[PDB]
Amino acid sequence: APEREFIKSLMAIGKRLATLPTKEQKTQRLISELSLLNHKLPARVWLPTAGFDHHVVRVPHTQAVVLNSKDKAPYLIYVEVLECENFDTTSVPARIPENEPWQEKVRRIREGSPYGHLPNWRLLSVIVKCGDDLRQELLAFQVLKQLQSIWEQERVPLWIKPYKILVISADSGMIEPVVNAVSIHQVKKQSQLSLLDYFLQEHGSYTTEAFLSAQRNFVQSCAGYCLVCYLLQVKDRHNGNILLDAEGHIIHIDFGFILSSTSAFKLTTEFVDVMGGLDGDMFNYYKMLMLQGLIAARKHMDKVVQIVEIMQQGSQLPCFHGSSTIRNLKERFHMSMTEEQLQLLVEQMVDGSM
Ligand SMILES: COc1ccc(NC(=O)N2CCN(c3nc(N)nc4c3cnn4C)[C@@H](C)C2)c(C)c1
Repeated sequence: APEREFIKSLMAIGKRLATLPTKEQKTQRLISELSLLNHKLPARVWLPTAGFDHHVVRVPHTQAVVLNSKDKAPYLIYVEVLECENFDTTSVPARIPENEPWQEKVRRIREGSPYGHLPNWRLLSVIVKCGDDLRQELLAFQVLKQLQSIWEQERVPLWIKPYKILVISADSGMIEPVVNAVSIHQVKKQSQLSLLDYFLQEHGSYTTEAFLSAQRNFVQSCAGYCLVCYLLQVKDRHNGNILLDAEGHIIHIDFGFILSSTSAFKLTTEFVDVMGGLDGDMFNYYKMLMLQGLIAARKHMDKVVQIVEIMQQGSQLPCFHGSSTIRNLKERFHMSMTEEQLQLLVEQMVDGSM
C-alpha cells in the first residue's frame, strides 16, 4: 500500500514524539521529521480526511504544532495537496524546488509554497493521534450527527459541531480540527480575563448585537453539549477539552471516555455569568433548550440507539460492558416520565451540574 506511505510515516512521527518528555523537544523533532518527509513528496499518496481526489505535494514544517495532553503526543499539521480528476489515473505532479484565522493561514502558506500558484492547490489540516483508540470518538461523532438532525427536524436551535474522526488502527487515527477555535484554558491563559470579560472585550458590551448573538451561541452550545454529556455519559470534562470559537459557541472534544468506560459536565459560575446569572433571562432560556432538546431526543431515540448498536456489535470496545450499556442509555431518555417530571429532571440535572 504505497498510497498509505504518507499515513504510516505520519503515525511513526507521532509514536516518536510520545518518547520525548517536553513540548519543546516534541516540536523540534516534529519539524525535523516533517522536513525529512518533504524529501519523499510529491507522491501517489492521499490523506483520507479529504472529500476529493488529490496527491499530497508538501507539508510546511514551520506551521505544524504539537498539542497539549497528559500522556500521548497529539500534533496538528497542515498538508498541501494538488487536486486531481482521478487518484489512480492522473500522473503524480513534478516536484517544484524550494528557495489565527483560516483565510490568513491559507494565504500565508500559499504565498510561501512553491505549489501555491497552481489552480488545483488546496490546503487540508489534520490532528494526528497515535496511541489512543478513536472508536470511542467515532461513535460520539455519529451520535452527534444524529442528535444535530433530531434537533434540526423538531425546530430546536441547539448547536453542536461534530468533527470528522478517521480510525486508522486500534491505537491510532486522525481528527479534523475545529478551525476558528481555541481551548477555554488558552483563552483564560492568554486574556487573563473571565469568560464574561473575554466576551465583553472581544465581541462588545451587554446591549450590543455582537455580545447578545455570541451569548446566544454560548447558551445554545452549552445546552446542546449538556444533553450530549448526559446521554453519552461523557467523562474527562475540563477547560482543556472544551473549545470556544470566534462566534461564541463552545465545542466539547475528546469523547474517549463515554458510556460504561467526578469529571462530568460542570456548569461553572463563570459559565453562568456569561448567561447573566441564575436569576436571568438567558439562563431561563438555557433550561428551556435542555427540556426542548430532551423531548426531541425521546421521540427519535431508536434513530440514536440504532447508531450505538451498529458500532458495538462488531467490536470488543471498553465502553461496552455488555447489554447494560444500551439498557442504561435507554433509561437516560426516561420514556416512562411525564413532561412535568422531565422539567424536574432538567432542574435536578442543572443543580447537579452546578
Ligand atoms: C490542562 O492543560 C491543558 C491545556 C490545554 C489542553 N487542550 C488544548 O490545548 N487543545 C487545543 C488543540 N485541540 C483541538 N483543537 C482544535 N482546534 N480542534 C480540535 C482539538 C481536538 N479535537 N478537535 C476537533 C485539543 C488538543 C484541545 C489540554 C488537553 C490540557
